[PDB]
Amino acid sequence: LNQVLNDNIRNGHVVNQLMEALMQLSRQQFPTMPVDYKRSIQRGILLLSNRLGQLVDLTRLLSYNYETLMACITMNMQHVQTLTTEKLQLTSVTSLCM
Amino acid sequence: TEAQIQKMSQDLQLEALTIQSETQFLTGINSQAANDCFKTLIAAMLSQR
Amino acid sequence: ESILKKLEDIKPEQAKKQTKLFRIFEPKQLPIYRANGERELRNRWYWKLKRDTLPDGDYDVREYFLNLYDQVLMEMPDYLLLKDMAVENKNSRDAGKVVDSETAAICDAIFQDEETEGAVRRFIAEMRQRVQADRNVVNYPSILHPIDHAFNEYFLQHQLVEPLNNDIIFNYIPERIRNDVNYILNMDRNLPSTARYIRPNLLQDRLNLHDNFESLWDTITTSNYILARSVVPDLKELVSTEAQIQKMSQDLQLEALTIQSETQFLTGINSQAANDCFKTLIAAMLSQRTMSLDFVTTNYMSLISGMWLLTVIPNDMFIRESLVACQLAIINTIVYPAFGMQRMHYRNGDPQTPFQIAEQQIQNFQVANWLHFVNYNQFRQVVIDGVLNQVLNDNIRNGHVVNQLMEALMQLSRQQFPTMPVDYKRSIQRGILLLSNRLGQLVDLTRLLSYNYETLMACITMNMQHVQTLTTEKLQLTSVTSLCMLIGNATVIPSPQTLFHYYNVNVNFHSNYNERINDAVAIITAANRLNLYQKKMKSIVEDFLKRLQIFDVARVPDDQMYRLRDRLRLLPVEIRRLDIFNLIAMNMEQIERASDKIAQGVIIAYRDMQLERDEMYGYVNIARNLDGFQQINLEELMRSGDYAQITNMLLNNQPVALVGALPFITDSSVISLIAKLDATVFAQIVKLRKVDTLKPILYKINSDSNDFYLVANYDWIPTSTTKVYKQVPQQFDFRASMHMLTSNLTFTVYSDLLAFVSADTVEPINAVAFDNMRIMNEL
Repeated sequence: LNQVLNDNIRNGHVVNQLMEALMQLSRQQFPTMPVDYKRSIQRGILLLSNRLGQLVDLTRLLSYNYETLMACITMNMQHVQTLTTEKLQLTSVTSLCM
Repeated sequence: TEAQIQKMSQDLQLEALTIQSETQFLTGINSQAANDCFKTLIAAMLSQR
Repeated sequence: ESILKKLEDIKPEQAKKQTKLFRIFEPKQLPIYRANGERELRNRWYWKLKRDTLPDGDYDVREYFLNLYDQVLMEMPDYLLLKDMAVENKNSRDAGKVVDSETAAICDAIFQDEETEGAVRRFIAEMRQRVQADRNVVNYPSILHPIDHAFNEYFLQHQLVEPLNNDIIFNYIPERIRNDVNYILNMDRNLPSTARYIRPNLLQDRLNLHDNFESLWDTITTSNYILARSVVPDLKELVSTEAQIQKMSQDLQLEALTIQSETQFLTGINSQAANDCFKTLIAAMLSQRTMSLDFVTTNYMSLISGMWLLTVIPNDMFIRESLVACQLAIINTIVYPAFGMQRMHYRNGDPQTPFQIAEQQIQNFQVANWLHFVNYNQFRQVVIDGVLNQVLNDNIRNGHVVNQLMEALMQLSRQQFPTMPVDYKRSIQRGILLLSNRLGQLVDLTRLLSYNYETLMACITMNMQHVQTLTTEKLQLTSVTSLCMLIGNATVIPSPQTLFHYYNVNVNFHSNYNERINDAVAIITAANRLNLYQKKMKSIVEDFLKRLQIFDVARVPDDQMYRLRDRLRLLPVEIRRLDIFNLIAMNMEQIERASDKIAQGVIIAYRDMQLERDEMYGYVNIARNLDGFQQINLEELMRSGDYAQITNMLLNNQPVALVGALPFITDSSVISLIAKLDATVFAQIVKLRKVDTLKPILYKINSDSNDFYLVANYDWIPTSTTKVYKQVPQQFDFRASMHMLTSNLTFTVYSDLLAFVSADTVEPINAVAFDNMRIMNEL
């Protein structure tokens, strides 16, 4: 028994919607927001939305390395919430994306 | 990463109102964050942790 | 200075003239053989390649014709004089000329040849040029291969020359300098009928770098800004600083014991910041680069001169953070204490600026319709001469807008301040006084500022796109007061020598910008078309930005190079680089096939197949087609590498035709054929699973290079097991390889067309604005 995901993550096709949605709000005039802090956050989204072809291929590689290495699993992939937890920092994700 | 922090620090300006202004950028490492996030995401999903 | 050096020294172009002919093939003579392999007593000339560097793999050949494509583009002549290459014909009845030193070397090697027939030598004596002196046309004989002649016929007929006279030099300058009655030109030469030039490429922006290329557009608006500051004229005959501060202190009546907000009015009134504000306001509006604004709110004179700055210049030139903070302090200090209203109580992030929620509260007609003019003041985008210029209001360039201004300031001096002390009323209506004393010198300064903006944008050849800049140049506000208080009398206009020089640095950059785009769209199209799938195109677009000298490539990330790619790929290839490729792609088969040290396939059939006879080899295993056999693509085999279908066919000895470019060896003996040796070289594929080692064997069995050739008197016709896939060379017909080349006899090429025009100007007292009145007509 193994745990797998959709088709749209196995190719990079879902990132074509994350583009549109992030790009959509990169023009939201942001009412009540100060224009100083408004322009800094609308340009920080276009740091990421302008990288479409490199994130479509990144999630295309991440799904393949997960797919290939789970052929060599013998026990079941039983899913349950672990008592302790391995910790992620989102600084490492921004370093992966850019 | 020397030409990547350079584009990021000038595309969003770092004099606006913020208090960090250098504590925003800890993504300068590549073989120690982008490498150690790519290993974290796949090994946590293969082990279901 | 650093970067204006990088912007000034962009040389115009270099006009190439061809000095050779671009040939690929050339004749070689070699032995010929009989029907049975016996040597003849003669020789024969055949077409061979000049140099052979055809690689081994199939993928390595298609990227060799991309090298050949860029080799032709570095040799395309812009013009071509034909009488420069012509050399002697040694054997002519009238001692004629022949177009090449190599074509003359071919004629001198066939004529003194002994095996040459009679009427070939008679045809050599007749090859002679002619001159049509009235039509400026000459013709020379030539000897070229049909592929080589296709490249030379294209270089003759498609070249970039165009006739020049005096009249084209008049129409090279922009129209709005020919219109202006302040400028007078003449010239001294009469150009002949044989004078040519090359017109530059002035197509507009096809990449549209202002949309998403924000860090690239920011570097461009910086370089156009620093160029424009060195063109804006220096101010003359300002009022003396000593004579102005002394008068300005008499109207304030500065006391020594009372501490006042009036001594702040004497800050930053030098003459150096006078022509600083004059250069910044014009160059930021020529390069469309956003200004930024600061002050100290204690200085009330900065707020008075900030009213005039927001009058004359549209408010899309400033960032909102500095505009709204500046114009809030105008309203809470000057306008709102006049009518007894409260403070503004303004929110950061209001959708409306403080002038917009002030025109609906104030009941004075003369103040509020000036507040409405500043609100809805912007440019007008009009395409003037194919170039998107941005024109001001007609009331601004008139200078009439200062009259709408001063009607509002005279109302504020009449208003009593009910909730404020008498000191505060006395202190505000002095800053009105200091400005109202110079009524005539503001109408003049507005008419002078707008004429220098009209004239300098006659020389801009790119679209003035109004996009707000990332980095936003800084502007003082105590330097605006220093411009208003000491502007004086002297009208200054741009000299024609500067005006002719600002135009050429815009053309030399823009024509550089278009030629580089046409360079890279040729290579990126031709690499997706010759099936180069292992090629990474960062280095093509990296060299695109090296040669546009403005940018720094070492701090450009990888995304913008592969995003610039996907936008530059949609552009059509222009007509001159595309027609070269349709000669490369058409004769792509003929050039690869006409070479030795390569073969285009191997046939493995397990029958006894007869050796073909040729005239130049004697006997061969050459097979000219792949008919009745199965094909195995070697390149697709090298890519995946399964080796399952090729191990099957080679163990069960089924007939196979392997397809792909392959190096061979030449073996000339019969005993190496009687011992069935060619079937040996294929067992290495089963042992080691690689096919790059594979090297087939080509037999030639003549009488000469055969060691003995004696066995071939037994009435035996030779027979092999495997063949190759290759074609046989073409003979050299001397008569049919002759062509005649057409060109002009003499012309001359000129560049820098503005070297012939001398231009003076009217004396600056008598300069005339657009409404046929004067600039600065005040006494």
